[PDB]
Amino acid sequence: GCRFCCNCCPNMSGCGVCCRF
Repeated sequence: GCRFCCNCCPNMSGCGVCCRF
């Protein structure tokens, strides 16, 4: 159960996997 996000950490100019909502 995870979702793609484009603002989790100030070290990636794109999107990553997010599991906290």
